[PDB]
Amino acid sequence: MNPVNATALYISASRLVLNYDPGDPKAFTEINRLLPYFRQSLSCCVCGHLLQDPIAPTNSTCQHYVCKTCEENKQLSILVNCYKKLCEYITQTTL
Amino acid sequence: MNPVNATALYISASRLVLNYDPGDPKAFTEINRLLPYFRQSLSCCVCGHLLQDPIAPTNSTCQHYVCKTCKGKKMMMKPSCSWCKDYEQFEENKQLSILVNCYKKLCEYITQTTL
Amino acid sequence: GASSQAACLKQILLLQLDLIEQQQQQLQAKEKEIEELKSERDTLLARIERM
Amino acid sequence: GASSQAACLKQILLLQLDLIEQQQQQLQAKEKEIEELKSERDTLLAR
Ligand SMILES: [Zn+2]
Ligand SMILES: [Zn+2]
Ligand SMILES: [Zn+2]
Ligand SMILES: [Zn+2]
Repeated sequence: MNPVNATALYISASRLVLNYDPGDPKAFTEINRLLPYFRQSLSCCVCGHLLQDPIAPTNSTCQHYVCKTCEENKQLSILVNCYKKLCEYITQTTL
Repeated sequence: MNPVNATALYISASRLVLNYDPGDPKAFTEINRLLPYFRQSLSCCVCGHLLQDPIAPTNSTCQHYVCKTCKGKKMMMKPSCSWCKDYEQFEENKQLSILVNCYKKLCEYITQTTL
Repeated sequence: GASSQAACLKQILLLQLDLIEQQQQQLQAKEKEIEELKSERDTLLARIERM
Repeated sequence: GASSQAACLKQILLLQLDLIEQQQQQLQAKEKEIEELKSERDTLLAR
């Protein structure tokens, strides 16, 4: 079972950062509003922190994901890495 | 029906182009040899041109595509494919359009890294 | 130089994003068709029960 | 400066590439799950 919330939020966030329009005085606050929700979508249901080694149910669409330390889902892993690199690029450039 | 070959080849080509090592005497030839098949997967069967308004068969998974302005015309490969006969069967394919644009931008990058 | 290259990477990146999106929509379609076929299958099973 | 941005964008591009690949393989798996329930449903209709 793939994660819809996570991928959707990654698309929104990446689209927001990479299309940052220098001229829209409202863009930065938008990115700032969307970023914590994207962060929430990839967090561990035990830790609270960002998923270390994601594991997901296959029978439902629970949207509930836990660490291996706490059925491995590759999409969730790639998305965690995506979050990390997007954060890295956000830190590197100024919006 | 989505383009399976086209996405596979896009992944291969993009991975080879993005990990490009000029210190590797083998990488350049690998890219040059994988690359004509990737353009083929996004070529039109009437034109030979890059798929303009991609219309992809839902009829089968033979994966032969034509432009929207190329409906009803004879396909290029002979002997002709048996599955793509029905021209009333294909619909517009969004994934293909995205992949065509991907190819064009990828080439735009390749000409820059070569020169 | 690096401006045209990075500005090229940004565009190919956004395009890749659009692809990921369209694939997600396809996956959702597959999920709905599978679940529909599954409930339909389960109700077609009850046909054996009425012998 | 812009070369750090480029070196980063390359990496995120590769990452998205991996994501696209996984989604492809999953779409294929679900295609198999459909074809199976389709053949199964058909043979059950025949029965
Ligand atoms: Zn945890
Ligand atoms: Zn749950
Ligand atoms: Zn054509
Ligand atoms: Zn054909």
